[PDB]
Amino acid sequence: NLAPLPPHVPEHLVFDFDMYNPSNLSAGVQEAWAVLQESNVPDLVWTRCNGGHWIATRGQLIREAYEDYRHFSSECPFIPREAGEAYDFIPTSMDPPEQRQFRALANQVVGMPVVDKLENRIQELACSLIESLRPQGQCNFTEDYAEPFPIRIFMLLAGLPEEDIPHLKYLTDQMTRPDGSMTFAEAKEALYDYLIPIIEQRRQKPGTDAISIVANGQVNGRPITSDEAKRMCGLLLVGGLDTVVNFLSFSMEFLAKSPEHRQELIERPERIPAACEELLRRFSLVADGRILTSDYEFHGVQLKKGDQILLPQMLSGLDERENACPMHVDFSRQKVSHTTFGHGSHLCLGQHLARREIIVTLKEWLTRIPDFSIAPGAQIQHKSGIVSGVQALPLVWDPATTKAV
Ligand code: HEM
Ligand SMILES: c1ccc(-c2cnc[nH]2)cc1
Repeated sequence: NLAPLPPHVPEHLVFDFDMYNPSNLSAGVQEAWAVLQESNVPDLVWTRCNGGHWIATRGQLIREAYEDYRHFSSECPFIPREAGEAYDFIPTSMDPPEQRQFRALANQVVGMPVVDKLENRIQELACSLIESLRPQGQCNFTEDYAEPFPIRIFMLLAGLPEEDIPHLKYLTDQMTRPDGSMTFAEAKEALYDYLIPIIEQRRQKPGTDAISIVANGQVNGRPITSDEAKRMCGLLLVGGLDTVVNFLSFSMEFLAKSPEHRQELIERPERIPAACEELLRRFSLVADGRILTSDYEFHGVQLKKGDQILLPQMLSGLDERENACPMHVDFSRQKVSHTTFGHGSHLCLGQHLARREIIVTLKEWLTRIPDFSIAPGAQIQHKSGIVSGVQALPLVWDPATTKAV
C-alpha cells in the first residue's frame, strides 16, 4: 500500500521502506534497516509506505535534524501521522524551552540518584531469576527473564501491581509494534483509562513511588495538572515496559551465538562497560522522527512544512562513516559512536537505569551460566516498529556447566 508521491518529491529520492515490515526481516532487524545505507540509497529518501515520509539514513543527518528543533519538531514524532498526532506524551511531544521543565521533573523520578538507590534490588532480582533458571537447562529468555527483570523493577519503582503487567505490556506492544488489533488512539486511551484513577489517588494520598512524585510535582512554579501527569506517566510506562526488555533479547541472542564474546567478558570483566556501549551501538532499536515546522531546505532536499521525517536513532551507529565494520561487534573499539538513547534535547533520562540493568544482567548471567546456546531448530524472529523486538528466544544449556553463587 503505497501513497501517491506528493509534488515536491523528486522521484529519484523514492525508496519504499516499510518501517513496520522491512524486507530483509529474516536476516535480522538491524540488518533489514541497514539496507537504507547501501550505495544505491541517497542520504535522504522518501517512502510511500505508512502514508509518505522522509527518512534520513546517515548519522550526520540524524544528529543535525535532532539538534535542530526549530525546523524539526517533536509535536508529531511518530509515523504514521495519526499515531504521531494521537500521542501527547511529555516531554517527548514538546520542544525547548517548554520541554525543559517537564524533563527536570522526569529526571527526579528516573535519574542517577534513583538508580544508585535501587541498585541492590536490581542485583537482587537478577541473581534470583538467573539462579531460578540455571538448573532447568532451558528458558524462553524473552518471557523468562527479559520481560520480568526490567518490568518488575519498574513496577516497584512506580508502585504498581505485578498483576497489571500482562495488561499494560499488551497496550505498550500496541504502540511500538502495532498489531492491527487496535489503532494508536484506542491504545493510548486504554493506557490512559488505567492511569487516571491512579493519579487521582496519588494526588490525594501521596506515596514515594514515581507516579506520586510526578503527580505532585512543580513545573514552572505552579503545580502540574492531572492531564500533564497522565501524559508523563504514559511515557514512563512504555519506556519502562518496552525497551530494556527488547534490548536484552537482541543482546542475549548475540551472546548465545558468540562463545568468544562470552569468554572475553568472563576473563576481562573490566570490559563489561565497554561491551555494553558496543551492544547498544549494534543492537540499537528505536526509530522515531520529527515534523517540519516550515518549508526548509535540508542537505539540498526541499522539505515542505508538515512533512514528517523518520530519524532512525538505530541508524547512526550502524553507519560506516561513523563506525568501521558496523555489523561487527568489537569490544575494544577506540570509539563507539551511536545515538541509541537519542540526540539533542530529548536525550533519554532513563539511560542510567537501562545501562545498570544491562551490566547487571551480563555480569550475573555469565557468572552462573557461562556457556549456552540457542535451541537447535528454533528460528528467531525479530519484529520492526518504533521499537523493534525479538518474538521469542529459546536458550538451552547443560546444567552441569553452570555455577551456583
Ligand atoms: C535500552 C533502552 C532504551 C533506549 C534505547 C531508549 C531510547 C530513547 C530515545 C531514542 C529517546 C528519545 C526519543 C525522541 O527523541 O523522540 C528516549 C527518550 C526518553 N526515554 Fe528512553 N530509552 C530506553 C529506556 C528507557 C527507560 C528504561 C526509561 C525510564 C522509564 C526511559 C525514559 C525516557 C524518557 C523519560 C524520555 C524522554 C526524554 C525527553 O523527552 O526529554 N527510557 N529514550
Ligand atoms: C514510544 C514511546 C516511548 C519510547 C521510549 C523512550 N524511552 C524509551 N522508550 C519509545 C517509543
